[PDB]
Amino acid sequence: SMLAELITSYRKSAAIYAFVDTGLSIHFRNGAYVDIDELSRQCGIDYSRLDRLCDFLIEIGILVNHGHKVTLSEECSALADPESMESLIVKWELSPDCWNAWSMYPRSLLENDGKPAFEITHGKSFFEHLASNKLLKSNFDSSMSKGSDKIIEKLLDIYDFGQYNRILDIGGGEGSLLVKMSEKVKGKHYAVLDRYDEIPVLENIDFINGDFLKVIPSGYDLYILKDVIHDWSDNNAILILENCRKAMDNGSAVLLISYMKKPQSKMVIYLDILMDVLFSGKERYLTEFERLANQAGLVIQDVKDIDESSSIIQLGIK
Amino acid sequence: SMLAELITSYRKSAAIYAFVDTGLSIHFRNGAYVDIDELSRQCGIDYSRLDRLCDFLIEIGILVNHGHKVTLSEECSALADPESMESLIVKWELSPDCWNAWSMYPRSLLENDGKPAFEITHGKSFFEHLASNKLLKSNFDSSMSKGSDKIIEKLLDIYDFGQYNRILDIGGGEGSLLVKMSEKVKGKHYAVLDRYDEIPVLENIDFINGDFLKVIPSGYDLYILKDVIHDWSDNNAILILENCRKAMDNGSAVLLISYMKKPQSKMVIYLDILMDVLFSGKERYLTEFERLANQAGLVIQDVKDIDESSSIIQLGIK
Ligand SMILES: Nc1ncnc2c1ncn2[C@@H]1O[C@H](CSCC[C@H](N)C(=O)O)[C@@H](O)[C@H]1O
Ligand SMILES: Nc1ncnc2c1ncn2[C@@H]1O[C@H](CSCC[C@H](N)C(=O)O)[C@@H](O)[C@H]1O
Repeated sequence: SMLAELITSYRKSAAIYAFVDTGLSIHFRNGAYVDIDELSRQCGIDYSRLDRLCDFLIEIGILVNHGHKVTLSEECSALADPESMESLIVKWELSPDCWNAWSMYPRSLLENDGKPAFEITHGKSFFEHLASNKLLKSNFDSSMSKGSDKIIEKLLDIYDFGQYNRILDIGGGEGSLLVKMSEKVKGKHYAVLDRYDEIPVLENIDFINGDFLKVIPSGYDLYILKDVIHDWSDNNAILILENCRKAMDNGSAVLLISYMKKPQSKMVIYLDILMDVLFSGKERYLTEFERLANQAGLVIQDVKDIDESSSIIQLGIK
Repeated sequence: SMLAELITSYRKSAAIYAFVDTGLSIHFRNGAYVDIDELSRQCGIDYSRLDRLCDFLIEIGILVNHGHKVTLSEECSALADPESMESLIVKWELSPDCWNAWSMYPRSLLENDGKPAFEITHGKSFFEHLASNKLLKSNFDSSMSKGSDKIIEKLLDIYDFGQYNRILDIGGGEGSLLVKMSEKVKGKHYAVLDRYDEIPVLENIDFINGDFLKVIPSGYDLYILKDVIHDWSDNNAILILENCRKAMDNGSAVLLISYMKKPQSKMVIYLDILMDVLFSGKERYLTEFERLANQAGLVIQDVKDIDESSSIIQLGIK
């Protein structure tokens, strides 16, 4: 039934985490025809239990049965590459720390405090937890960097970044967006603000150990907030945009690169539940973004659609 | 994309648990048209966060939006009844204790020590854990009874239970199967063997405290194993069927009431992975059941299909 399939949906995700995390997936790269007996003795997993996992992976369409050989479906080929966005997302999103948080989602809905499901579980915010668990932070940061690679060409096609001399990436993490921006747009001062215990060093990009909740550094032509605002409540979102305005001089711009809530925007609705559970954030309509900006003393000057589910918002003062 | 949907599948399951566990589902009984603002007050969830959950429930097809009100779709109507098999399954299967176990599935595959992911999580077996958790046990036990209620009719149609004077249900739990069998088949000596802290009393039904891994009581015409064998390794299953043989005298029979593995059989493949994670069990082919029977000193006398994924298997000593 439809109800039975929705109830058991989680098993498909759990099996994919197993397929990637155990190291099974890497044996399926380049559409290789894999023998499960060889796979069992290579990866050191009991043949019977691996053969049973493979039957489930075949059933849900991850693997394809060729008779006496199994292959990774072309649609799911990214799982074979451990550095792929999808593989890295699987390794942090479906890891115990994030997976187990969903257990406390019902409690978080009833508590009527400020604490998300992830905070109830770990007694820490998501980013506070990442500071104490390097491997989880590495997989998160890397997946985000891989995410930036997918949209950078479109961004550079739809928006003129070359008109700005000094560009700061607020919560830019590894600084992947600006590293890739540098390859086309040359001769600019590029900085990235984020919470670093060890400050990363690249030459062509500067890095600042900062806190955008308290203060944002002044003297930049462009301030970028990519997938930052959706991590935060309305008051903290205003606090970041406020701190942006306080550091701004007229002629300077803020660019928001964000997922956009629309009526029946499937991918964004799916994402919105994760943002509640993991970050206590939310996906927002353009109308909501405008009010957050207006409250912070900023005005929307232009909106351009990257995707059917994401946009860039240019902000100024007045 | 197909890969992205498979990765995020778990969120659909988590949202359904939230819908039932928080008590929201009870407001949608009898195709009731629910105001989300009214629902948010009555259940004590923040309106904004409940509205976001309902948007996700609409997307995945659980809820149906009519103008300003929502109803539970006729396909997912079982969620509104807290004693529906689907509601009871949701309340044990997607509960923290079972949900969190799936995190340790990759570790359980690599360790190769015979420990299921559930045992690595809680430090004891599912059934050992049930004896220590009354709410999880109550929901599990009730869901098992609803399982017996749904198929008892088909059981009595395809099998002559009337021919047997003394009937024992090995691992019969609540005794729901024999209680329903009593209503149609009367004047028989009905007994149930399981692990009881306190022995259930229906006076007419005999409830025995025992261990089917140690010994099974003799002097019964029928020994029933319903959803027991699939909980166990091949060796523990042989031990159970050995203890049956040793208790039996010629003319007595063992009836296995069990899910059956067939090539491409979707539902059983799904269940097979849960049996690994929670019980360190498995779903088996008829040929696998025959080897276990042969190893135990027993023979298959008859096989009768309940439905597509379920069968009853008569065993005899030979
Ligand atoms: N108070 C704070 N000050 C600075 N950076 C912060 C912060 N809280 C969170 N961050 C950083 O904000 C980022 C949010 S994730 C998004 C990163 C990047 N814009 C991208 O497109 O992937 C993370 O790097 C996180 O560590
Ligand atoms: N060692 C053991 N000795 C006796 N009963 C056991 C056991 N290990 C597990 N069981 C019981 O085996 C049952 C398996 S679940 C199936 C319950 C019932 N036959 C039904 O289908 O509705 C549980 O009730 C559990 O308590």
